[PDB]
Amino acid sequence: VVLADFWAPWCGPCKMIAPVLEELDQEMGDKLKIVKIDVDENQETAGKYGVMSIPTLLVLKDGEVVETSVGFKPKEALQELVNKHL
Amino acid sequence: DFTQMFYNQNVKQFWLPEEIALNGDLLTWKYLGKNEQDTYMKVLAGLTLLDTEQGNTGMPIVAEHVDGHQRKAVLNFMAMMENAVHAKSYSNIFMTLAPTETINEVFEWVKQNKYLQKKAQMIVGLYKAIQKDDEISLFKAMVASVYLESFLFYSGFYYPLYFYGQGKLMQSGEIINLILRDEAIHGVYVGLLAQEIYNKQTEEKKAELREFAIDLLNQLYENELEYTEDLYDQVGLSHDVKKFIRYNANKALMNLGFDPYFEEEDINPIVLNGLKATVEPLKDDDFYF
Amino acid sequence: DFTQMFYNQNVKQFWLPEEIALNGDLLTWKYLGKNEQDTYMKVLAGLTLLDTEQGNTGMPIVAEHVDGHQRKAVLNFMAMMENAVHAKSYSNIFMTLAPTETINEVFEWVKQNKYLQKKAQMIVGLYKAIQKDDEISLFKAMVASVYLESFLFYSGFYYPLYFYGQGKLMQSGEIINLILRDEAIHGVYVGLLAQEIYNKQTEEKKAELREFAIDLLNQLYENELEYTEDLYDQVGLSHDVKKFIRYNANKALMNLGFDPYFEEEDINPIVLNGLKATVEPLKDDDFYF
Amino acid sequence: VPKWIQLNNEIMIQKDGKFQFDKDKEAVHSYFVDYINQNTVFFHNLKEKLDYLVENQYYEEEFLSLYSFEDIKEVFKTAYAKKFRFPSFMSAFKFYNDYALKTNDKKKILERYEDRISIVALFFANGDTEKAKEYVNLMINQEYQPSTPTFLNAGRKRRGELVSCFLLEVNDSLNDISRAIDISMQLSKLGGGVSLNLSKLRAKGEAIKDVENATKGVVGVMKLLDNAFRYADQMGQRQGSGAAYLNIFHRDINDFLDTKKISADEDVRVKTLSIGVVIPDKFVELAREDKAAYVFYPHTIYKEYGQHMDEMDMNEMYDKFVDNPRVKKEKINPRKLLEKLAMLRSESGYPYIMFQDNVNKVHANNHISKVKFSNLCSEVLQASQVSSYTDYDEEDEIGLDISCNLGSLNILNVMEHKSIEKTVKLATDSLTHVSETTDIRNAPAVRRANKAMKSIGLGAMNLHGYLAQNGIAYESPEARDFANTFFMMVNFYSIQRSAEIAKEKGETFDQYEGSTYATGEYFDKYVSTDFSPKYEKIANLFEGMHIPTTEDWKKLKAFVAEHGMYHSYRLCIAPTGSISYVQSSTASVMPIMERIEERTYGNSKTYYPMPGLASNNWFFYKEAYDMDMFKVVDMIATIQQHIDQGISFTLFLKDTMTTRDLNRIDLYAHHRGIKTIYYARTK
Amino acid sequence: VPKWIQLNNEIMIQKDGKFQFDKDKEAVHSYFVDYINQNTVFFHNLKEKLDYLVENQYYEEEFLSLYSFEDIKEVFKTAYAKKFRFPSFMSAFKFYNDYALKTNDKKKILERYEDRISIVALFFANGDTEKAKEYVNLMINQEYQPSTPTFLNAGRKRRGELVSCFLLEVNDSLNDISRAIDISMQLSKLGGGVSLNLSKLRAKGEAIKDVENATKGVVGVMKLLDNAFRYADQMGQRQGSGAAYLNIFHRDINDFLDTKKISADEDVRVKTLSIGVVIPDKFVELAREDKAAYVFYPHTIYKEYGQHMDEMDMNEMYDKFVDNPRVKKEKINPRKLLEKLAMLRSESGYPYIMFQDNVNKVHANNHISKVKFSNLCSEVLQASQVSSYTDYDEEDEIGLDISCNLGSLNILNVMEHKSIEKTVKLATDSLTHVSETTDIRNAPAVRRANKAMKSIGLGAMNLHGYLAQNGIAYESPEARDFANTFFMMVNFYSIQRSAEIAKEKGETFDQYEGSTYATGEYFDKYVSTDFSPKYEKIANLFEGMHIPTTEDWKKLKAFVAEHGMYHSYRLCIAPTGSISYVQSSTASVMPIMERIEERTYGNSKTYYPMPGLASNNWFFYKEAYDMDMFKVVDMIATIQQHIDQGISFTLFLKDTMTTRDLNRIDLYAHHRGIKTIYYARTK
Ligand SMILES: [Mg+2]
Ligand SMILES: [Mg+2]
Ligand SMILES: [Mn+2]
Ligand SMILES: [Mn+2]
Ligand SMILES: [Mn+2]
Ligand SMILES: [Mn+2]
Repeated sequence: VVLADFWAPWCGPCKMIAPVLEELDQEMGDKLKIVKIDVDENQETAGKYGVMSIPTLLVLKDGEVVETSVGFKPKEALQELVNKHL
Repeated sequence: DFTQMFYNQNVKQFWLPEEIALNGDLLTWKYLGKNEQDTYMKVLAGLTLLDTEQGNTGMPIVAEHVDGHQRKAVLNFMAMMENAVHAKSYSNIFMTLAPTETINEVFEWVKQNKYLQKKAQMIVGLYKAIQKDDEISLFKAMVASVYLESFLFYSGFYYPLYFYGQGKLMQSGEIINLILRDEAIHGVYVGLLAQEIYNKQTEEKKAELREFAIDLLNQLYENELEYTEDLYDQVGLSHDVKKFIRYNANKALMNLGFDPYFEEEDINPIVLNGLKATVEPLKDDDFYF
Repeated sequence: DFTQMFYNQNVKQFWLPEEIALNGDLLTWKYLGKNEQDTYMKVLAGLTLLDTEQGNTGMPIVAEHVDGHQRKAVLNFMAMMENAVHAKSYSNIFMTLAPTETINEVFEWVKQNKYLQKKAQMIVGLYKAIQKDDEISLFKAMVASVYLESFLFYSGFYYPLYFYGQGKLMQSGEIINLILRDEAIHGVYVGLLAQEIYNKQTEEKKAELREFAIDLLNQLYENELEYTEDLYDQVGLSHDVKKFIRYNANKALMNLGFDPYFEEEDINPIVLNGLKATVEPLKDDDFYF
Repeated sequence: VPKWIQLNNEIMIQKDGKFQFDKDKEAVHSYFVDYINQNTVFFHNLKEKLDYLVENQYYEEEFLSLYSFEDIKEVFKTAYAKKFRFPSFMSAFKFYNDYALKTNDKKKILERYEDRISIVALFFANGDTEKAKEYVNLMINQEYQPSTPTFLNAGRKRRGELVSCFLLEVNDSLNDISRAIDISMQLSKLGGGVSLNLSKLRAKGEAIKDVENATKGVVGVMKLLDNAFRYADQMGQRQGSGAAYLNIFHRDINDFLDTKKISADEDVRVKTLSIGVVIPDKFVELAREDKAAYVFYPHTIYKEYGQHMDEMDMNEMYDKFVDNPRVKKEKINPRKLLEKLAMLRSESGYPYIMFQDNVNKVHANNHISKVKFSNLCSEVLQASQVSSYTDYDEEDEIGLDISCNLGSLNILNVMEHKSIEKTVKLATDSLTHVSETTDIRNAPAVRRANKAMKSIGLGAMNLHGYLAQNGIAYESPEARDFANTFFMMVNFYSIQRSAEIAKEKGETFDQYEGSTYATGEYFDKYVSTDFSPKYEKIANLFEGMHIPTTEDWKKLKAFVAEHGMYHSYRLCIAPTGSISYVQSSTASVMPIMERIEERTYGNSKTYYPMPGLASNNWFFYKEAYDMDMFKVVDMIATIQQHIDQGISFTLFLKDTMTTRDLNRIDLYAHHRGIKTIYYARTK
Repeated sequence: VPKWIQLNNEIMIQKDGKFQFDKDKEAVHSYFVDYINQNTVFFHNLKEKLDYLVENQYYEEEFLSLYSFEDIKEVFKTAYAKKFRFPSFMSAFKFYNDYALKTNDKKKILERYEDRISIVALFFANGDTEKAKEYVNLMINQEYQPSTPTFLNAGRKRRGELVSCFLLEVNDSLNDISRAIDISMQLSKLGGGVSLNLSKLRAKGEAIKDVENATKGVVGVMKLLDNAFRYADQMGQRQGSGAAYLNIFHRDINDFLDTKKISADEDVRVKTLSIGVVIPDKFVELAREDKAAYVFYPHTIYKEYGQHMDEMDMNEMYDKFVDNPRVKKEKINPRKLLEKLAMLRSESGYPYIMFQDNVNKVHANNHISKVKFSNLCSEVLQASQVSSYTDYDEEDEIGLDISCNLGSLNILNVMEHKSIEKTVKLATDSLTHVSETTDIRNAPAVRRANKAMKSIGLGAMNLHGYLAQNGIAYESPEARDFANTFFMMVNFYSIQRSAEIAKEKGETFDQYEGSTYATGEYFDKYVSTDFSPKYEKIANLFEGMHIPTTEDWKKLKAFVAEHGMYHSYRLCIAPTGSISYVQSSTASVMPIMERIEERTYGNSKTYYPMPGLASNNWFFYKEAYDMDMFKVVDMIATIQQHIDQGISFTLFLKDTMTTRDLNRIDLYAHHRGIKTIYYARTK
């Protein structure tokens, strides 16, 4: 189970989600991998997954996208989103 | 971002009734037909009655609930203009054109008139419904106030502007033009205060406030059409007055930061004739790369 | 018998601080001691607070409860003067003479000064205690307003007048004299309204109202003494100012129809020294000679 | 406060209930004992003075080289032999502050009154020592005064042009508009006031190359001209002054007028551009009958008829324009337009009023062109032909742009010397010389019309002063009788001098043969009506001077028929703003505005009583505002019947009278034959 | 609301979290099956259409008369054989609202896209049917796009001028100022944007013939030009646009800048005249060293040295100006002036910044003149010689006033067709034809410079579109490598076509012999440095096309030395504002402002996605405001090294950044060799 964060350095909401993902890694990092990808440097992956806004959070399970969340989310909402797929 | 600028514009527009001599209007008044004189009297009484509500309740109630010393001062100034300047000006026009008994009868008639009462009481109802520390009820009252200042007055203003654009009743028309110029800025200012509240709301609450504003506009507009036919059919002007109402409804909506509701229309030409980025010093080593 | 003449007097006294250029005071200000400048800033800040509340609260609330469109027009005009003209003029003075930090500090100082907070608490409390259709609560607030207009301002007015009388800070002093001229007529007018209510009462009720007025005056007076000492001891003038406020307390009582309460004293003579063309249409006979 | 200023302010201090007028004389002495003599540069001899002025680029070498030094010294001695003394402080102050030549540092006085007069006389004579002495005697007797440009700049190397009234015709094209802007800038650079006719320009909403609603109208051209006049302001010395004239039947006439309303926006109002309105008799007839008038689009008329709207007689063309479907027009109320004109004149004194038919029913050169507009002072009324300024590398069609030569007779000094004939002829000769010596290389039509028409303007001043010092009220019939006789003599001797110059040089003005002078029509009223004074007092005033009779006028008519006339135009009465001070005279033929005028120079106050004012003639020096404007109109019409061009006629109104009174004065002026109305000054 | 409007608005209604871009295509279909096909005017055959357009004064008959009707039919058939379809609604809407020919009442559509392209091609070919077919194939494939004036007005009777921009040099004289105003009005009447160099005009407080403190400075001329451009506003259709350029060492530079301050008074504020500032390397050096600089009075320098201040190199003459007592100067803080420039650009986007030394260190025609100013879009950088407009009746010394014809290559379509060479040569031929058939009869210096310089501007569009549609980030080094190679190819083939035209006509541009083209210096960096792509992806992008090497550049240098060059200037990258919509291309070489732009037309709103925008290339279409301005500067410098004229470089700034960031971007642009900076647009 992987939480992929599509972000950019200029994106205000993406700066707000960064500390939330660090807390989530401390609490769940034994069962959840967190991956960050910068859409300004990695346009091909952002295009492949059809991302058209940031932050976009993809929950992947064994390489397949099982859930998609757009915009800022608090920690508890990200935990609920990931715990469905653990 | 705006209160000091409006303060300036308001105080520099200060005027007094005594500045315009009214007696020379009798030289064109005597040449109008009975229907023209009747419509003028009724329109004038309509404006007078609505403006009194704004002076006694509308402006002071908004000044009471709005926070901010500078806003309260501007609002106080506007309330002063309603009560001390506009009200005396309307009285002066009446006393010049009609004898005392005629004035009393016109006000009795307009006081009982169904279409004038409907709109007057709708507006007053929203002012009476403002609750302490409730910005939603304040916003609704501000919408009502903007609709009065920027929309409801204009079915009335039409006629004095129509004469003024033809060279008739020029002294009272000059007075009306000064009044109208004050109401325009009042409407814009209260509109900005309403947008401030609106912008503090959620998206669902915003959609709900938009529905409120459009619904209120619709009720007032349908009554304005009836009010208009009631007064202006006898002088053959209702079609053109209706265009003027819609044009001013659109201005009122724009004052509230909303899109125009009605398609653009041309207005009667006679009435038209009457009408910093942050400075940061260069620190050196900005010239080297 | 009096409202119309007060209406005319108030509107003919209309002014804006921008009419007076203040850069002429720059040098006489620069030349004052630090103690003198401190007292001066604080004095005007205390005045600003009083006018802020008189404009925001006192005058509008009295206007709401007093019957008659002309009486309301006078009270609305007076309210506008308080916050749109008087309170603002002090900022014009501050912005000319003082750097922003000193201005910020003096406004912080009003918030934490116990005498200024106490007097505001007492006066505004009475304004907010007015009950609709209850003439006694209204009388009590009008007494409070007269005491603000004709007594409480004077611990503040002393110092600008004291300088004006010596030929110092004369532009600021001109503003202050205009403010004082307004407050004198405001105190008389509100006094006459208070007397109207008092005169409706039984002798027993009147006796209680005099007790209220005198108890309130004494309570305000005792607080004003402490305020005066706090401000004026550093400039050596506290005893002189105290004589001045007693003098004006008697004027406030007289505005209320009561006998003077303090004995007469000699006031500093410096402070006493501180006190378009007409248009006709063309006839067919004007084209022939 | 200087001593002379105290002595001048002592006039208002009343002794025995009377103003101390004589104290003013003492002030002059002080002004010369304390200031003028101290700051006047003196030389060991006139040769050294002339050498210093020529070498330091103060004077021109050419005009001084035409005389031997002995002749120049004799002319200066003739000027100084009069021992002229300024009678009032303001005369000397105005001369030595405005006209006396000063050093480059503006702290010393190089020219006295006699020096300036001698230099102007030497410039006028063009090499004739006797003629120079005659001019010196004319100007030191103060019988004739050259205009401010001529008086100030004659003989000076660092100078503007000697002509300051210029009238430009603007054709309906962008090339012509740009050329008009350029010429206005060039003439304002020379120091002249420029008047532009905008009637030929098509109105707002007309077609440019068959695209509709494209023209900005005359208001955009007025904005361009106003910017040009603001830019060209005599090298930052005086505010650039320009005038725009529009026919009242032009469509833009309202917007034109709207440029002078106080309520006008910043993109509508022009501040440094005076406006004048040309009112044909047709407009007055339409207003009189209350029939609604039509304002026409000039380009549609030009397309339909091939001529501009202002180039044809509207009296016979108005019905054809109205009945023509291809001519575009809008309905207007002429009485409302007249009331708007009166209201605007009450507010700001604008616009100037030109009664086209009043000008053109006595115009002698209607064959060349009808007078379509006036100057910035609304007294120059001459035929003008528009120019066709084409694109680059294409020959322009140069027309005629009016530029007349100003100079004023001092009626008091002329009549007390019994020298109407000599003064008029010498002034005509000086004006001819200045017109011949004027060469403007940036105004082609102005230069062509100066060479061809040879038009000069000989004015008069001190009429009210002369009448008041002779116990005659300005509004009295005796005053009008005197004006009639005096100006008929002025016209007679001006025509005689023009014919004599034509005979001497063997040439007349261009297209003279078609003029009413050649056909003898001009002299009709002169060969049938006797203009001798009808009052014994006026006849005694004219005692010692031969008054031309009908036989003399017949002889002059025959002389003009045989020899022609050198000047197309000879007489025009200019306002004479500041030269009236130096000459100690009342301004123009206007009545005095105030008996004693208060002025503020620097931080000092000064008092100028009207010339010759005393207790005996205090009542005769009636102020203009207190006078009946109908009688002022009558006097101005009496003078105008003997003036070929117009008279700068300012209305003097009280604040009490309404716009109806202003309109009545304008209509009585139109009825009485007044050609132009200059200003509506409200007291 | 129209059906196509609803379909276009359906793009933003997301389906499954993705924008409905394909709906846009549907909109175009609707826009054609409901509006265009119904509003089009169809004839029985092409003969009736051509006859109707000729007799009704829609088309010029001269250019059509050079072909037999069979050839015109073949050209139109070639245009229609491509079956061109607009891929977006906004492309067709923009063409049929701004460029398609309509009737006189604008109620019907007379010209389709193929009809307009055929007419433009027939005008370009000038009687050559095969050349007309080549132009048709070039434009219908959308490889090349003539500028808005040329595309809109070619072959039209009611057309304006085909030249987009004009640059005027204003000499320091009233005659020259008035002529500049006239020429500005004439060229704005023709529809072109006019730029005027005001650096030769003497500053405020200078002497006009020995009277000091007389000049109004460049601000008065600025007000005159502003009013002239307001008056001449394309017959009220498009607001008159003018540009004023002033050297930063002019004394009026502050007042100049004060014309654009939002707090400026009405007597100083100028609102319809864009402002540009020319900054030599000396000013940047002084600001870098924090040494107080000196602004100069141009007239004192001209008096002392005989040449204008902007006529010589400030880098070598600044110390001489400062140490010369006869030169008047004022002390300024160059860093404070830079901060004022940054603040002004943040507030209003003005002034344009022209780095004079960056322009002139690679300028090929410095012998004729140094580039002293730019055009209204700050991309034209050519030699200009000031004209001496003298008095009337005097011959004027006609100089060189810059004017070039614009045309943009569509980078995506050019590279997709692998036709850089053919497109560049055909575009050069079309621009040469546009220059040859341009004859302006009211701008003499513009006409002479067009005849002599033969300067053309060949731009490029859809750089960001091509990069994003090929998976290349605009800020990436791969994008800069592509720009380097592509624009080196464009320069190579433009020089080759210019030399071939010079050979076939036997004539070069005037004073070519002194240019760096004749001496071979221009080719130095091209005969020593290889500009082939350094990345494999870019090389694959350039596959099928012969990338010129150093040997090809040496052969081209020899060919130019033997035959010369027909065009003094060939490449200039204009903003290409509205014609980029029709070509379905991103504007110029600038990065896109937004991925989807919401524009309000009438009472409706429309959304235009960037060409080729989709899910896979969303983040490749990075918005310009989100981009690092330093990397955009790097891209623009990489392109500029191959462009002889300038590039309209708009800075895209965020609201958060300060004026110090803007100054840093400007200084990095100057360091990287950026010639001009167009706009500072803040999000
Ligand atoms: Mg034309
Ligand atoms: Mg020169
Ligand atoms: Mn009101
Ligand atoms: Mn209101
Ligand atoms: Mn107060
Ligand atoms: Mn008060």
